[PDB]
Amino acid sequence: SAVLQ
Amino acid sequence: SGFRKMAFPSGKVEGCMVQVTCGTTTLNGLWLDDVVYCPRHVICTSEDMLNPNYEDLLIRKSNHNFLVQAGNVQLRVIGHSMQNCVLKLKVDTANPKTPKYKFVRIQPGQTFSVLACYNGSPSGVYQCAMRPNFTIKGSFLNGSSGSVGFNIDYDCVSFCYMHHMELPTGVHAGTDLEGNFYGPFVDRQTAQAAGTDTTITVNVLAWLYAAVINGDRWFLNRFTTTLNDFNLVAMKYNYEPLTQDHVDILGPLSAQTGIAVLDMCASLKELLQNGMNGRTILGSALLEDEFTPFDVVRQCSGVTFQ
Amino acid sequence: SGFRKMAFPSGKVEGCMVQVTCGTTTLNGLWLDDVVYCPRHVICTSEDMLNPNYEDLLIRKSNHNFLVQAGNVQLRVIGHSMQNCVLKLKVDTANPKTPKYKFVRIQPGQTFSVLACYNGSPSGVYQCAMRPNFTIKGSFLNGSSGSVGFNIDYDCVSFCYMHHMELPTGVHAGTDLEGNFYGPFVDRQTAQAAGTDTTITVNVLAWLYAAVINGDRWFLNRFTTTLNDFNLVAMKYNYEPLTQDHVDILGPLSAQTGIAVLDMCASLKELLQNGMNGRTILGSALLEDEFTPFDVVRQCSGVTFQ
Repeated sequence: SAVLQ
Repeated sequence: SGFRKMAFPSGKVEGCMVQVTCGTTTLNGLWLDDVVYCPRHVICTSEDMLNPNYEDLLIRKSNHNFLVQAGNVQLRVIGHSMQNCVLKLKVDTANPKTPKYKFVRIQPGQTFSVLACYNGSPSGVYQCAMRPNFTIKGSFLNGSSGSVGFNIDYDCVSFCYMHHMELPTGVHAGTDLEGNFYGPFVDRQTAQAAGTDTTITVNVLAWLYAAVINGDRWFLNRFTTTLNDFNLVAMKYNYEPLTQDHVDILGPLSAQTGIAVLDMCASLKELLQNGMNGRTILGSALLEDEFTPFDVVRQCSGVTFQ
Repeated sequence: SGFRKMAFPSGKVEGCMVQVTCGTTTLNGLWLDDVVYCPRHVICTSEDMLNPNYEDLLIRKSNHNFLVQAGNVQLRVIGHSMQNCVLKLKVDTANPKTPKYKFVRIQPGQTFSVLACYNGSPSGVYQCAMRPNFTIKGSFLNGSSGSVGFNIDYDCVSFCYMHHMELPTGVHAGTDLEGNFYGPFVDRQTAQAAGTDTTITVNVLAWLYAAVINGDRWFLNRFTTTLNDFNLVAMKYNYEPLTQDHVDILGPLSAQTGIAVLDMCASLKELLQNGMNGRTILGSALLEDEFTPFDVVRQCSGVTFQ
């Protein structure tokens, strides 16, 4: 689950 | 002497960082002339980014939904288009302290400086490399999107990276200033994994040359190697092969230190097959590979940009 | 997330960097309002520096002897002020580019950003920590004399270091901005040696707390230790004593990781007593000590469960 920063 | 992980002067880019706020989302924008570049997920709420609808959320936003703010002044958005994963917000006022700039899409191995920004203010600058799997060992927090990676060339700032997201492993993914991601990554909070990536061989060799200039030369040997027999070994070790080009890029360092490129390759070959024997090179217990041949030249020759 | 040595955005310092030339000596100066600060060894000839009478040498020079170069334009030196080991050259026009500025004196363990400069222009920016022997492990060449070290809080620039000279071991020594050297060094070419370099213990502990956040667990143990029991082991391996203030500073990391500060000290006490080598902490086989606990906390993505 990638994190949009 | 002394050799450190050294970043470009950030003064030219710092004048271009602006705050972009859409709804409650606040992240950074790059203000060049009368266009503002920012990640396209400034329009997303907390709810819709496990799988976001980027062109419906763009429809309901008009020019006035976008707060572009440069320090104490607000910039009037007069138009917005979405190119790939970046928004181009046209503003009424051209940035006055816009520098000579150009947009480049780098290839794996090239190193750039990242101006880490939060809420439109530059927070820190550090150097990164473009890993062959199109990720970067960076250091970003939530709110860092819009930070840009850059190089300084002929008094012209080359913008090459805009930060977007963090992969689950700890590494980071971003786009070029025209909105196309580096690698297969997509701006969504899904399961994405970095691919197999190789230790940049030409950058290790440039680092080895910088050590010899600084006095670290215990790894030098009597031996030479052939280019392709070296390639053999680099193949097995996740070092990707040395081309004739790579030999030509390393030429200037070779001519300065007086050591043939294949003489380093022999030294590097049984750095790989033996290990560093507990010793350090330039203060590192690993083979460091985030130094391009220019990075070594500009730090050892004292190249300044002003 | 991610752990990266970061320097502050250099923009506000770059607007203060000028070139100062006396005779054939050319080095950098910091231009604040109508004063230029530079190392006072700029008034020495090639063979003046062995036993220099700095007061006598200053009599010998007049205003015209000082050529200050501000970017592309020449500045007229209209008088010279000097304090301890720095000159302060009066120029005819105050620097319009001067920022919120403030002169501090840091102590060892603390970190400052260096803007490496040559001929008044920036080469790069990197982060340095003040070694307990009062040297910095920087990256400097001849002509870098005058590059400054700084920190940025809010919008005020804290000037703390001015580079002067390089010791034979490869480390570097300088003065604070009022001209007083850090440590026992003097700006003469005589018999000088860097003191015994010592490992910054509080920074080593933060490094160890940061590895637990990326998942290194093999060095942790059940045991606890008192402050004095740790320091007894800390002599033997050149580790700076761990003061009670250092304990308070590691507190945030203690809270997040759930590991008491004195539990880490036992884990570090055991590492020193073996020389545990080959095993890696954060991918490296050595103990790195130029992250202060603040760097870890600021760069840790965080979250504590209380």
